[PDB]
Amino acid sequence: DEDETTALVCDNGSGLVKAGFAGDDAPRAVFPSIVGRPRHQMGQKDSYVGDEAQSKRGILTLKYPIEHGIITNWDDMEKIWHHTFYNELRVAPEEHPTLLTEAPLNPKANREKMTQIMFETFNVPAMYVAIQAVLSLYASGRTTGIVLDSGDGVTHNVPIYEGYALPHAIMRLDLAGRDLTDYLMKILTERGYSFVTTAEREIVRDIKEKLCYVALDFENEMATAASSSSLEKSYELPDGQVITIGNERFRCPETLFQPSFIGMESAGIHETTYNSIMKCDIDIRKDLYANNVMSGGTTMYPGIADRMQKEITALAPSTMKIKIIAPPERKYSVWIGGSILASLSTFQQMWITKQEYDEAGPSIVHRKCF
Amino acid sequence: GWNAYIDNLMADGTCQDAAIVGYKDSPSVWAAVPGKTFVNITPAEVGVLVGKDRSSFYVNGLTLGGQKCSVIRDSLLQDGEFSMDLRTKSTGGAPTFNVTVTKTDKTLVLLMGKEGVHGGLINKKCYEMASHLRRSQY
Amino acid sequence: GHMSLAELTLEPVHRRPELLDACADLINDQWPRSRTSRLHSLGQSSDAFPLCLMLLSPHAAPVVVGHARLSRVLNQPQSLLVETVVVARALRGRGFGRRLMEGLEVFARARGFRKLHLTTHDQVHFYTHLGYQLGEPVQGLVFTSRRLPATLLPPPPPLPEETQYQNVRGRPIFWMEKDI
Ligand SMILES: CC(=O)SCCNC(=O)CCNC(=O)[C@H](O)C(C)(C)COP(=O)(O)OP(=O)(O)OC[C@H]1O[C@@H](n2cnc3c(N)ncnc32)[C@H](O)[C@@H]1OP(=O)(O)O
Ligand SMILES: Nc1ncnc2c1ncn2[C@@H]1O[C@H](COP(=O)(O)OP(=O)(O)OP(=O)(O)O)[C@@H](O)[C@H]1O
Ligand SMILES: C/C1=C/C(=O)O[C@@H]2C[C@@H](CC[C@H](C)/C=C\CC1)O[C@@](O)([C@@H]1CSC(=O)N1)C2
Ligand SMILES: [Ca+2]
Repeated sequence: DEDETTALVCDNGSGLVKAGFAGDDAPRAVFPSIVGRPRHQMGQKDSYVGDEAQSKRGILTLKYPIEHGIITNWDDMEKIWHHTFYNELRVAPEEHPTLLTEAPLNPKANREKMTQIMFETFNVPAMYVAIQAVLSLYASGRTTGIVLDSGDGVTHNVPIYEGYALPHAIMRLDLAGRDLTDYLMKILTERGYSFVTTAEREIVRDIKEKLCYVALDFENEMATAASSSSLEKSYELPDGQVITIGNERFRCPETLFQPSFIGMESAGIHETTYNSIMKCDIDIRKDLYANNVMSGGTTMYPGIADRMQKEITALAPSTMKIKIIAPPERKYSVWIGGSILASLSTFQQMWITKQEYDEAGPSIVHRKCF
Repeated sequence: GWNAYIDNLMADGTCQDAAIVGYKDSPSVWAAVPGKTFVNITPAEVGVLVGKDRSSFYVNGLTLGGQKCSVIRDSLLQDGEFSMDLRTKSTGGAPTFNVTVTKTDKTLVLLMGKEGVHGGLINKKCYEMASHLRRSQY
Repeated sequence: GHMSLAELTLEPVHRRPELLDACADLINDQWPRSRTSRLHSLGQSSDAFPLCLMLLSPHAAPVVVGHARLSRVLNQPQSLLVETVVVARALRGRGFGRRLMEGLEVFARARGFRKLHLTTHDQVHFYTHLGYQLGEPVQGLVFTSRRLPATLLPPPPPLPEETQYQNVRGRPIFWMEKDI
């Protein structure tokens, strides 16, 4: 008889969707999670989606259907999924088991509506919903540890025991890449420049990704930057204008450790890691300290691993072994973990089938996916 | 009798342990798989499961028939769910297993899957057994 | 009276990728589904199993006569799952299906396998004619990339008064097997 279709894997982020086929080692498609609409003035269509909204962002206002990892606009999110299946992957959703990802502490009603839409609107044969941080851990070749998932809209500390996230100790932080980009725009403007537009915002995002780093000793790096020019780097804008950036390089991602830079009065990611660990079962805490896993684009700053080793070291007992693992592939480790999980021999029993959904209803997601 | 449920839960070969326990007035293990763990649930273990201190066992863990387990999810007293998911704790790399405890009007339904079996499958099975007995005012 | 006369070979898709297109054309003519998926499934073929074998014929290009997919079997090192066995529609009834399955047995046995497994409903007699028997369900192992981790006391009320023999649409299917 015909072989069964390979499962799809769709990691829905606040800024980027990553979609591909279970078993591959990298998504086939990575595109922005946006829907654009005409600013003022048929035009062509009522709305523009993903790669298309990106190419037309000059005449458009952009909406992010996912805010801080949570889906908030369901009609536009539906448009995103349609784009993923038919435009980006070019597959028939009714033919493939579909593995979706969700943010830690995703509200109950949200994952119910996720299951409902996938089954009733896209007619999937079967599906599953996995926590993004858990997939990242699987990608690191592990099933227990604490993950630091910092993307574009949200940062989470997720402690995981034997592949099961421990919600009671998850820690959420509404600070991520997009906020850092905004912060760099702000202080670059304080340096004499003018980055204030959405387009200029994308430009600053590239500046941030290509020249920022985390200082190991912040106050000592500030002194070096005030004493010399060794840390200053330049950046060529698309119009040939050239700007130069100094201590901003490491002031920007320093926000992760000192949210007060952006006016937030909350703990830095090191303090949140520690609190998360301390809310967990005593017997597993040592395994947490030795399996600190980083995922998300915002953890790709040069120097972040060494710095959080240092800070965690200083927060944790004097005998604790602490290890910070930053796979080179962690922009996409959540997706890779989904590929892994959906390819495992143990997963065939885990799918929610069209027939389980007919009998039990959307509530079934709360029983099979955690 | 009640043992006809242990088998009705053991029939699909997905679980290595199962039990029905009374938690009202004075807890007793009504039915369980012989020679396994749940058969030896002590009244103090029940009391912790159904007690009010829904916070300590997160950092202290808990025990079921003496087996150390870690708490993953706790909805055991919240209406509509009445469920609790756990994962056992082992020493020296020995395998661990997923546990689900559901609560009805008078009984605690406990299931421990065998190696590799996902906790969401055990949760579904336990939830369906509990819904059946709630449907029968148990 | 089905004596194939054409010169035929049996080669993995991933060693003749210029024929992958022709193979997808072949299978999707029998089981229509998205061409993106069929091309991907054939693109997973590898020496690590799953691998797709094409029955090919010399003579502009070579013809893709038939195809069968071979996967490894969970907990059964010596078993292979056979799926998606199809001969080109215009070439059925010439013995190419018998040669395809017999070539599968040779290929598998050379590599140390000793049991083939497959599912069918309407073609049960085609397989019994070639020696297959009714067996029990197996779980095939899907493709994982080389680059992935690869490290992973009141009385009781009344009672409520193997989905492996069912397939994608809820039909019953025969599990058949063969020693080789
Ligand atoms: C339906 C399911 O669930 S599993 C189905 C497996 N795959 C398919 O059905 C794809 C569509 N069908 C096909 O591709 C082809 O018909 C095949 C692969 C099944 C057979 O290939 P063909 O070239 O048509 O058959 P072929 O010419 O090789 O005949 C070989 C022998 O098998 C016999 N045979 C062929 N088809 C059948 C059949 N459906 N039932 C019983 N015997 C058959 C022939 O009589 C012949 O006998 P002989 O060689 O001992 O004298
Ligand atoms: N090399 C880099 N250095 C610094 N930041 C980077 C780098 N590459 C990507 N980023 C940042 O990562 C963010 C996107 O990461 P990611 O795709 O993990 O987020 P997401 O999953 O879309 O959103 P969520 O926060 O909901 O997970 C962007 O804000 C971008 O600025
Ligand atoms: C290259 C790239 C990176 C990214 O993370 O894409 C996301 C999604 C994007 C959507 C608008 C942009 C014009 C469209 C595509 C850019 C996609 O918004 C971001 O740029 C946001 C706004 S600024 C920032 O730092 N993150 C990041
Ligand atoms: Ca994410």
